[PDB]
Amino acid sequence: GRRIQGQRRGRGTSTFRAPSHRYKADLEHRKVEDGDVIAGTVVDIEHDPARSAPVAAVEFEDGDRRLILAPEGVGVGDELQVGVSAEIAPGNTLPLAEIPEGVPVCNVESSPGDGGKFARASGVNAQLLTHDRNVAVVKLPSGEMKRLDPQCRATIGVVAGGGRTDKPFVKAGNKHHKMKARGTKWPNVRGVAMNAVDHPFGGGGRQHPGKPKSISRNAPPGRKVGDIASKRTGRGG
RNA sequence: UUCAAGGGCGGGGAGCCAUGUGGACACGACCCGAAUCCGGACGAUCUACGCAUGGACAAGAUGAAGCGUGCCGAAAGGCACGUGGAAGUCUGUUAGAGUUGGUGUCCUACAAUACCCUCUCGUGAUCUAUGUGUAGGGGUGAAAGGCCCAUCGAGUCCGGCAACAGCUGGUUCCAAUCGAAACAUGUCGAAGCAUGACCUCCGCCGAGGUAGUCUGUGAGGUAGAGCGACCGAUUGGU
RNA sequence: UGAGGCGCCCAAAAUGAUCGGGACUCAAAUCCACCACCGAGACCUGUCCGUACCACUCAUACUGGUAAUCGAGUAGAUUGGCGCUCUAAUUGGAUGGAAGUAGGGGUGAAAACUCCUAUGGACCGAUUAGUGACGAAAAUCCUGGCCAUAGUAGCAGCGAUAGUCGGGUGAGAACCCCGACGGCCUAAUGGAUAAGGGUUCCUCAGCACUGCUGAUCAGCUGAGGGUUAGCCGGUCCUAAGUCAUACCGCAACUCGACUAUGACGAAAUGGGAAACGGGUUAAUAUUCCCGUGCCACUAUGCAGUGAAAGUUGACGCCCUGGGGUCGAUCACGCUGGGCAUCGCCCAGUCGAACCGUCCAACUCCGUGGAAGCCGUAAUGGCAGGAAGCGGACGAACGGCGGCAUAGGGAAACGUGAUUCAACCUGGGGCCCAUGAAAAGACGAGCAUAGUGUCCGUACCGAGAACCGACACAGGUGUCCAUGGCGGCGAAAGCCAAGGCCUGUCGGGAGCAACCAACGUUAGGGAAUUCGGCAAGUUAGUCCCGUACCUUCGGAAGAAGGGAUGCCUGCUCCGGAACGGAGCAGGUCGCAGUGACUCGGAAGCUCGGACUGUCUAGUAACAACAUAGGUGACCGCAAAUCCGCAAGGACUCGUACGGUCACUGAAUCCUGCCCAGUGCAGGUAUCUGAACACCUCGUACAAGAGGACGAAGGACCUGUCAACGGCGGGGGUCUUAAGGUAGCGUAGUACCUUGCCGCAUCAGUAGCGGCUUGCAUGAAUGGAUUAACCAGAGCUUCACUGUCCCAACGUUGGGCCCGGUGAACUGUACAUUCCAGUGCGGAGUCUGGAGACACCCAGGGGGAAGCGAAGACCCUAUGGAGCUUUACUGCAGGCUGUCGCUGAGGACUCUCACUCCGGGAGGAGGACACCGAUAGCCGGGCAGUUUGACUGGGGCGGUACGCGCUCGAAAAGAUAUCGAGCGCGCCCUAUGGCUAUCUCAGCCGGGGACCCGGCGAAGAGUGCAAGAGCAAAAGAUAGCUUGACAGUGUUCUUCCCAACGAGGAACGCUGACGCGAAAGCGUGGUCUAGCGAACCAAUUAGCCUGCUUGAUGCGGGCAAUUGAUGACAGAAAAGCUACCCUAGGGAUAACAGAGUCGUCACUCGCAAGAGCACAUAUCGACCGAGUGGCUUGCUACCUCGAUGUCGGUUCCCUCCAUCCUGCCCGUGCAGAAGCGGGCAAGGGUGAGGUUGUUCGCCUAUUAAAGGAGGUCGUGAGCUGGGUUUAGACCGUCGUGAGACAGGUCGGCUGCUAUCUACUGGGUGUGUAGGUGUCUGACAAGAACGACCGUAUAGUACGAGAGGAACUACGGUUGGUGGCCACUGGUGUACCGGUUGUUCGAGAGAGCACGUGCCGGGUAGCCA
Ligand SMILES: NC[C@H](Cl)[C@@H](O)c1cnc(N)[nH]1
Ligand SMILES: [Cl-]
Ligand SMILES: [Cl-]
Ligand SMILES: [Cl-]
Ligand SMILES: [Cl-]
Ligand SMILES: [K+]
Ligand SMILES: [Mg+2]
Ligand SMILES: [Mg+2]
Ligand SMILES: [Mg+2]
Ligand SMILES: [Mg+2]
Ligand SMILES: [Mg+2]
Ligand SMILES: [Mg+2]
Ligand SMILES: [Mg+2]
Ligand SMILES: [Mg+2]
Ligand SMILES: [Mg+2]
Ligand SMILES: [Mg+2]
Ligand SMILES: [Mg+2]
Ligand SMILES: [Mg+2]
Ligand SMILES: [Mg+2]
Ligand SMILES: [Mg+2]
Ligand SMILES: [Mg+2]
Ligand SMILES: [Mg+2]
Ligand SMILES: [Mg+2]
Ligand SMILES: [Mg+2]
Ligand SMILES: [Mg+2]
Ligand SMILES: [Mg+2]
Ligand SMILES: [Mg+2]
Ligand SMILES: [Mg+2]
Ligand SMILES: [Mg+2]
Ligand SMILES: [Mg+2]
Ligand SMILES: [Mg+2]
Ligand SMILES: [Mg+2]
Ligand SMILES: [Mg+2]
Ligand SMILES: [Mg+2]
Ligand SMILES: [Mg+2]
Ligand SMILES: [Mg+2]
Ligand SMILES: [Mg+2]
Ligand SMILES: [Mg+2]
Ligand SMILES: [Mg+2]
Ligand SMILES: [Mg+2]
Ligand SMILES: [Mg+2]
Ligand SMILES: [Mg+2]
Ligand SMILES: [Mg+2]
Ligand SMILES: [Mg+2]
Ligand SMILES: [Mg+2]
Ligand SMILES: [Mg+2]
Ligand SMILES: [Mg+2]
Ligand SMILES: [Mg+2]
Ligand SMILES: [Mg+2]
Ligand SMILES: [Mg+2]
Ligand SMILES: [Mg+2]
Ligand SMILES: [Mg+2]
Ligand SMILES: [Mg+2]
Ligand SMILES: [Mg+2]
Ligand SMILES: [Mg+2]
Ligand SMILES: [Mg+2]
Ligand SMILES: [Mg+2]
Ligand SMILES: [Mg+2]
Ligand SMILES: [Mg+2]
Ligand SMILES: [Mg+2]
Ligand SMILES: [Mg+2]
Ligand SMILES: [Mg+2]
Ligand SMILES: [Mg+2]
Ligand SMILES: [Mg+2]
Ligand SMILES: [Mg+2]
Ligand SMILES: [Mg+2]
Ligand SMILES: [Mg+2]
Ligand SMILES: [Mg+2]
Ligand SMILES: [Mg+2]
Ligand SMILES: [Mg+2]
Ligand SMILES: [Mg+2]
Ligand SMILES: [Mg+2]
Ligand SMILES: [Mg+2]
Ligand SMILES: [Mg+2]
Ligand SMILES: [Mg+2]
Ligand SMILES: [Mg+2]
Ligand SMILES: [Mg+2]
Ligand code: NA
Ligand code: NA
Ligand code: NA
Ligand code: NA
Ligand code: NA
Ligand code: NA
Ligand code: NA
Ligand code: NA
Ligand code: NA
Ligand code: NA
Ligand code: NA
Ligand code: NA
Ligand code: NA
Ligand code: NA
Ligand code: NA
Ligand code: NA
Ligand code: NA
Ligand code: NA
Ligand code: NA
Ligand code: NA
Ligand code: NA
Ligand code: NA
Ligand code: NA
Ligand code: NA
Ligand code: NA
Ligand code: NA
Ligand code: NA
Ligand code: NA
Ligand code: NA
Ligand code: NA
Ligand code: NA
Ligand code: NA
Ligand code: NA
Repeated sequence: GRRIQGQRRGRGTSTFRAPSHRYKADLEHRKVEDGDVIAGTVVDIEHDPARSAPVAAVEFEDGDRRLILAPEGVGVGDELQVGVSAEIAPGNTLPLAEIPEGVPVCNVESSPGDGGKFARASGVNAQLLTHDRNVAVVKLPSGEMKRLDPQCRATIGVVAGGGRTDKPFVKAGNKHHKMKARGTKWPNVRGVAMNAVDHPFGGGGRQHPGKPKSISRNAPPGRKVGDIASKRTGRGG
């Protein structure tokens, strides 16, 4: 047979890459010596081509000009602060330790100082639940309880652009334009619509998969397709 | 080998070398003949998909939201007219792109995919130039096994290479003698082999031989016949 | 009355009859005898040759002899010889002419040798012994040359049909030049360029080459010449991205990812310092020249201390206002031209870069002070301050002044305006889409001077300069989109400017047939056809008006109805237009969107929701995509994926993510099943590898066992919007459940043209209903559904040459002439036709018939025409792509163990190692990673296998190893998918010996038992069948283990006749059993019951292992057991319609051929019925046949191809006759029939469903017969069906994929050499002429059929009803001819009229070969 589409992807050819050269900024938390004296003013609100959501242009006291993962409720003129003794309001960034429980937070770090990893897409937010000297339980948007280092910095508020998924693309053209700004090959041809040579589900005189769709985790690339290690399938039960 | 017996192999000196020649096996193996498989290279001037930077789309039609004015109403709002100018929107040989029917013309062509009429799209998932990326069990693919320079169910070039075939074709001077087998046994064997039958040639042996007939001593159950002779069929009558 | 001979009836086939033909009758037939002849290479005979043998001989040299008992031959074995090359030895020829070549003479059976003449002009032989790239008719053989083809095809076809008359030059002119007339091109056939080409550019001189003809011309040939830059490009900058170096990897590199650095990366078309005007050359030109201007740098001088913040470069899509130049147009003036019925029409009326100046818009400031005003095309603005007023900043490639008594013009050398490309400047809207960067510039003055190198620059830029082998009808980017009329228009049509007559061969025929494009056709109007394919109809604009349905958008231009020009005078909107909307009156035509441009409309059903995608080159579709729905994986040191590694994509991303899949808009919905399979989770117990550990073993080791036990598995649970399933039976069973909503004869329904209805004259169609559904059904998605569609089917109106049924015309060919000039094809011969024969499909064989030769044109009957080593089918121990629970392996994932790896069966720590963090430092941490190994999963990938037999192959079967009877032809041998049927064991006795004994069955006496008799065998003997057996081979009893060990002979296996294992018969040696003994026992009475090498285990003795001894553990001689049943032994599954190759007519489909069971038809007998009556009519059983249409069988012909079914068109035939003519019978009154005979002249038609043939149906008819010609007819047509590649549905399958199921789409090559015929000529023969005839023969259907009237309301008949002979009139079909008449044509002609151009008028051109409309002569036609 020939290599399946999932294998072509790995090669990182043009068709599969993201238009990085068009992307604006690698939104990461600032590196403050300590103290927390660092603050800045929201100079503008831009569209982030990589996340289909707003990103705030900020200018810091030390001259530094950098874009940022803007949560909802931030506008031009607003003063944002970053540091251990930063104020407890939307747009400000401080370790989960200095953050009062029950307060929605976004752009949470995994390892303190990594710049933020969790909850960064439109509308989402984590949820600081439990405190400690060692751990700070945070409920990620997927609903998982993530035990974290209290030193992990995070931003107060829900990520801006909420509700994006509510309106349907309606037409292929709209999907086309979105897809064109991501690292994804689109449209999608169904495996069952290909030839035996092209995909494990290909072939036949009619369209249906050969074997059952649920594939073992141990399956090799070229075969791992369909329902990957499904714990169950369907809706009933 | 063997208590034993019986068997196997060997034994009363002919070889070695050379030259010519018959035949066998390995090798290209009398010659040509095809689809492969493998290696290293050369191709994205075609084309597929992506990217960068540019360019293109007469004219008309329909008239979304929003806004306005007016009437009605306590309000909510509603109705009318106007404004507005949305759309993978419509008409359109604008440019440009595509390719449905004619199964027309052509079919040693104008052309190794052409001509004419017809037909579809024509502000978008649009078309297009140039630059640029992806390379061969690998790309690319809105998927047809499509496309990757007239080459694709695995490109092209050279090499491995004089690939192998039990399959088709061909294998060049004269004469004299003998003269088949198209069968048997085994065979992944039945389009092939080996071993026999049969053809030929050579050396050896040394007096018989037997294609015909008659007679003698034997073998035999086919034709025919018959079945109160077995066997099994198969009519009727007192 | 019996028998015999010969004949007769029975007796039907397709191009032209036959005994080979003629033809034959007291035979030239037949039968019985006879006589004589002809007739082979046989037989006889003369001579010769070869071969064999004999005598003589050294001899195979001579000579003599023998052959009645020698003389054919494919494959093949054997042997003597001819010829070629070069070597050697011996020996010769040649300039007094070698070799070769051409023609000719002689020898040899022959290969071949040799001579003569001519040519040639320098080499050439012989004998012997050697040598070898040593002998050709063939291979779709190779290379070269050449003939026919043939003076043939092409040099016509394209919406660009282009020329003509004069003249010039010249040896020569249709096409080279000049003038005129006439045309063509308008986003191109014009102008400027990119790539690419590369000198093609210009000049001179030429024509051997090239140029579709010619050429004096040329992109050709030769020689010269030609490209000038500070201000156009490059150059510089950076883009997607590329490379180089370092680092790292790799066995290694010219390899490889990341991270650094550097460099590269844009000539039309990214960014960017600066040039305009005129002039000039044969050829350059923002480059040269004249004039004027500008930029950068540097130097000097003055100014300036500012100088880096910021601005710029610098940016998406849609709508839109304002500013505004060119252009165009309008008014008017001037200059020049044109026209001449008028007073119109055309051209010009010029003038840059640059310098200076002006400024709308936006932004802002002051003033002011709106509580409702301001403002816009629109949105909008405001007490947070609206209008107004003043002001700051601030635009054009624009205005204005200079530039400029510069330039340019023959001259005048204008002025206003409107609409306004360019250019400038604003406002609004959209994004699940956010629309480069860097260099540079600005910021930041002025004078004067100096410098400004290097590379490109010609020309083409395309129906001749590029790519496509070509001067190729193809392909190929940019700018000119503002030239006039027209009109909505960058549309058509017409015309400027500019270009061209080079989409480059001509001349001639009223110019025939035929073909390509096309115009028009009366009446009818889809009757055509698979199907309205093709064509046609409709059309522009305004007014009125508009259904079902609908997702409320749409449907919709629904449909339907009306209007439409010109002229005169006006109104309204607007600032106005040379803008738009209307009014009144007048008025012409057949026609006013007058041409051109320019929808045909309506309805039902199927499918996919829609726009979109696709098989470059037969599929555009229902297929892919899509939004939408759904499930799965993953918290990022992730899931998924790429790399060998170093590393990488996703990712400048983070669950509202992105990966992996299914379904495929909206709406209503989406049932039941977890047994199998998959995936996932759990798990007491069971199973589960290696290391380590324990035991045995070994002075060690191999090795054997044990304990512990991971993932995995067993087991359990979860899960179907996972793969998939949703029946049989009865009022449960397989295997989990047992089909719910819906839909249903479906693109799924075999039966099937289902039934009913609608519709039609008629409807395998279509729609609706029913529906038991061969074999519908829910995200393998079910149902429904508006809109959409080059998608499939059907209906109606309209339309029409699709048809009835064809005609005429137009243009280009075609035909003739000049010039140019191929190809395909060719074993040979060839004037054939009818029959026959033959490998069964002959121009060539056989018999006849016909046939004088050559040539022109034609349409293609035949050469199983030409073209392609058949795609179909089978075969090959062929190939490839694909699949899987085929075989074997390889990646990869999971898991244990070892190493890295450290301190203190569960736990702490830090110090390696990893990651985060700039770092301090944090997280993690002996784990992870990495290296190694083990177990599991593992078509992700690789190599392969997947047998043979066979009335082809497959399915089935096994005639694949064995035994018996028969087949089998009285020895032996003997085939078939031949007939009957068996064996793959069983038995410790069912073996062995001995003793005693005789059985089946029947009878008689007291189905057990006892007694007698008859009883050669029918019993019994393990199991087929055949055979053997009676004091036994059977029965009973007793005893016994010979079913023993060893080694042979012979036969068999395998006749003859080689071959293994196996088997048997018969010995010997040893040991035994039984018997008095002879003797019997080498298993079972005989013929079936069986298996090699390698390896293991097993039995007993011995041989043996590398200097040597001991021990362990090995190697071996002999034999037993373990299986290969495909049974003389491989370890082994499938699909291909995506296919590929080698071959086969060794083998299937189609056609032919044989057969004829089948089928069609007939006959013999005649039961029976027909009210009686076999035979008017019907007709069984049985029996005998004919045909070659069906079907089947066979495997002869072709696989280096004989093109399919159906249809069509055109021709001939058969008769078994449907009609028509003439007859016979009748259950014949008549009329109408029924049955039969002769008879093939003619006729046998039109339509509805269906691809159909067939068949069903309708209405007409005299009747609407059947069949043959390769199931006649594809070098004739068509292409609906079968049967390629795409796709769907049902069924089947794990799957690829399949189907003798359905469905949508899906290509039709060739220039005719021969032959054949239709027609036309030229010659020869008969043997200079003119005119007229004859008639051997040949062709015809030239005529076939019907209706009507009189006969006649007659004959006949109760009546109803109702004939004929004959005579007439017409119709239909066929045929031949003709055009007065009717009709068509009529691009002859005349008129009307639209647009445009020539100024108007007059008169004309174009609008495709007439713009359109109306009329239409001749001719040709129906
Ligand atoms: N294939 C098995 C062989 Cl032929 C075996 O039977 C045998 C017999 N003789 C042999 N030499 N080999
Ligand atoms: Cl998305
Ligand atoms: Cl000889
Ligand atoms: Cl240039
Ligand atoms: Cl505005
Ligand atoms: K064939
Ligand atoms: Mg990031
Ligand atoms: Mg992309
Ligand atoms: Mg899809
Ligand atoms: Mg497919
Ligand atoms: Mg596969
Ligand atoms: Mg499907
Ligand atoms: Mg499916
Ligand atoms: Mg390219
Ligand atoms: Mg409007
Ligand atoms: Mg559109
Ligand atoms: Mg259109
Ligand atoms: Mg490109
Ligand atoms: Mg396919
Ligand atoms: Mg010979
Ligand atoms: Mg001889
Ligand atoms: Mg007999
Ligand atoms: Mg002979
Ligand atoms: Mg000599
Ligand atoms: Mg030969
Ligand atoms: Mg010819
Ligand atoms: Mg013309
Ligand atoms: Mg030159
Ligand atoms: Mg020239
Ligand atoms: Mg000249
Ligand atoms: Mg550069
Ligand atoms: Mg540029
Ligand atoms: Mg020039
Ligand atoms: Mg030039
Ligand atoms: Mg030309
Ligand atoms: Mg007509
Ligand atoms: Mg019809
Ligand atoms: Mg018909
Ligand atoms: Mg049509
Ligand atoms: Mg007005
Ligand atoms: Mg249907
Ligand atoms: Mg569609
Ligand atoms: Mg195609
Ligand atoms: Mg299409
Ligand atoms: Mg097509
Ligand atoms: Mg689909
Ligand atoms: Mg989806
Ligand atoms: Mg989805
Ligand atoms: Mg029906
Ligand atoms: Mg379901
Ligand atoms: Mg072949
Ligand atoms: Mg096949
Ligand atoms: Mg294969
Ligand atoms: Mg790191
Ligand atoms: Mg495989
Ligand atoms: Mg191999
Ligand atoms: Mg076979
Ligand atoms: Mg015998
Ligand atoms: Mg015996
Ligand atoms: Mg073995
Ligand atoms: Mg054993
Ligand atoms: Mg065998
Ligand atoms: Mg055998
Ligand atoms: Mg083949
Ligand atoms: Mg045959
Ligand atoms: Mg033929
Ligand atoms: Mg007759
Ligand atoms: Mg006749
Ligand atoms: Mg036929
Ligand atoms: Mg016929
Ligand atoms: Mg034919
Ligand atoms: Mg044909
Ligand atoms: Mg032809
Ligand atoms: Mg067809
Ligand atoms: Mg069809
Ligand atoms: Mg079809
Ligand atoms: Mg004309
Ligand atoms: Na499939
Ligand atoms: Na191979
Ligand atoms: Na390319
Ligand atoms: Na509105
Ligand atoms: Na076309
Ligand atoms: Na390859
Ligand atoms: Na090779
Ligand atoms: Na081979
Ligand atoms: Na044979
Ligand atoms: Na054989
Ligand atoms: Na063979
Ligand atoms: Na004798
Ligand atoms: Na007999
Ligand atoms: Na011979
Ligand atoms: Na105009
Ligand atoms: Na010419
Ligand atoms: Na569209
Ligand atoms: Na289950
Ligand atoms: Na299950
Ligand atoms: Na089902
Ligand atoms: Na479409
Ligand atoms: Na016509
Ligand atoms: Na012909
Ligand atoms: Na293949
Ligand atoms: Na096999
Ligand atoms: Na034997
Ligand atoms: Na017959
Ligand atoms: Na042939
Ligand atoms: Na036909
Ligand atoms: Na007749
Ligand atoms: Na035929
Ligand atoms: Na046909
Ligand atoms: Na054809």
